Amino acid sequence: PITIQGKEHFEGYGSVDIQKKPTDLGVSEVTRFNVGNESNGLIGALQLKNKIDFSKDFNFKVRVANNHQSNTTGADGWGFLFSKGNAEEYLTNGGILGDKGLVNSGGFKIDTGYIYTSSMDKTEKQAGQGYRGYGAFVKNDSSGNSQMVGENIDKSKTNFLNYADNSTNTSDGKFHGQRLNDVILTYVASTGKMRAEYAGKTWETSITDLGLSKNQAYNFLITSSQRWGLNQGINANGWMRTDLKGSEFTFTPE
Ligand SMILES: [Ca+2]
Repeated sequence: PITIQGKEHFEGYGSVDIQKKPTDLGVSEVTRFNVGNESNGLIGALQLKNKIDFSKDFNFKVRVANNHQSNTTGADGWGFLFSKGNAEEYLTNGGILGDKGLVNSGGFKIDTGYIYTSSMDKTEKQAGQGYRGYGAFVKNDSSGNSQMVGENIDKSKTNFLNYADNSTNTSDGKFHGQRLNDVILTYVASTGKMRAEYAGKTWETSITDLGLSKNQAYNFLITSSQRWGLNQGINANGWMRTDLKGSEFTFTPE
């Protein structure tokens, strides 16, 4: 097993860049998704240069900050995606932040954007004026169709979370999604179980329910998008930012 930190372990694809000295995040630089403007939205990915050996454990701690933006014009969310496919395929097919994407792939999403035609968004009651979002494990089948899998393991069994707020006390010690916060993703290869922790909540699934297998090696993609595939343009800042310097990724490469 290795442990790595830093953006140089990833190859960037699509609508992604580096933001130097963000005045609102408290870090000296940050990787920034959803920059620019296109008529069918924005889509971007960072692909880990090594593949992950799924016969061995992994633990990821990813520091992410969500856009402080309406969920009808802001970013679609974060998708932490495992696939035999690659980032260039993701850029034209989608990942796990919508209704369809890269086939036979799966991972965990932090959903920050309301796609009013999507069944998963409707059942999660994402429509509203607040910063309404939700977390979930998602699997794409052999035709690429996305389905929620696993479940939330808090008492609520609910997926809902506020992905940003209007607090003037962001350093009070509590969760404020527009600042940098830990996404923890843990996998125990012996048992097949994958767990995600974010915003004080916890989810769990098996890699079997994600459509993945133990005796394989997968590409790992940190992905985001903004209104991608919806033919609605880009009409607000939807920056989604991750501090890869302060993140850590432990896994067995393959
Ligand atoms: Ca959504």
